[PDB]
Parts: sequence; structure tokens; C-alpha cells
Amino acid sequence: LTPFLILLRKTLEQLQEKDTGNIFSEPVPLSEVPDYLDHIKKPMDFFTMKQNLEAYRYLNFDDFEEDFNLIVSNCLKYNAKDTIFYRAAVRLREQGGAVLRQARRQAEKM
Ligand SMILES: Cn1c(=O)c(=O)n(C)c2cc(N3CCCCC3)c(NS(=O)(=O)c3ccc4c(c3)CCCC4)cc21
Repeated sequence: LTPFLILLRKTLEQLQEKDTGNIFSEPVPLSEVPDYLDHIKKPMDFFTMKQNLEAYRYLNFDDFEEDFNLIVSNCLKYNAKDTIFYRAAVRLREQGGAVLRQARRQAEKM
């Protein structure tokens, strides 16, 4: 274990708690959304983030936070504004920003 990776684990749990519908917990289902990859270059979701974390693919906070931001921005891009998904991504961006601000202040003074 390392202190940084433990912090990322805690931070990832805190971000997922904000996704009360669990709609970002797993990859957007390509079987239901067959054109998703037409529009979205790099899909992201909380399970893939956890897999990245446990595989040591986040050694710095920026790479981790950019993947969180990708969950949000992919959703805003794909979905019309008047959808449950778009509205949920906006709320996740707002509620997650505070989580990431406090967590980044911990990794920097590490
Ligand atoms: C295309 N899409 C996104 O762009 C996106 O950001 N998310 C986060 C999505 C997330 C899901 N779920 C959400 C449930 C958990 C499994 C993954 C799906 N599955 S779904 O069968 O199309 C579906 C599912 C539920 C509802 C609708 C579509 C339409 C509105 C009514 C509710 C597509 C998503």
C-alpha cells in the first residue's frame, strides 16, 4: 500500500457516493447505445477507474481527476440537456468538485 493510493481509494469512494443513481458505476452499455463510440473517444466510468487504480495506472492526482472529469464530460457530450443523464452529470460535476478539491489538497502536501 502507499499513502497516495489509499487516498485515491478513499476519494473514489467519495465520488461514487455522489452518484446516487449508480448510473456511472459501469461502462455505458454499448449494446443499448450502439452509436456511443461514434461520438465518445474514450469512455469512462467508476468501475474502470477502480480497475485503473488497482492496476497502478494512477501515480499522480491529475491522471485520476481527469478520468473523473471524463465521466462527466462524456455524459454531457452524448446526452441532450433535457435528460436524466445530463442533469445527473451536472450534479456529479458540482458535488464531485468539492471532493476533488479537498482530496487534491491532501496529495500535494504528501
Ligand atoms: C447512454 N448513456 C449515457 O450516455 C450515460 O451517460 N449513462 C450514464 C448511461 C447509463 C445507463 N445506465 C443507467 C442504469 C444503470 C446501467 C447503465 C445507460 N443504459 S440505458 O439502457 O441506455 C438506460 C438506462 C436507464 C434509463 C435510460 C436508458 C433512459 C432514461 C430512463 C432511464 C445508458 C447511458
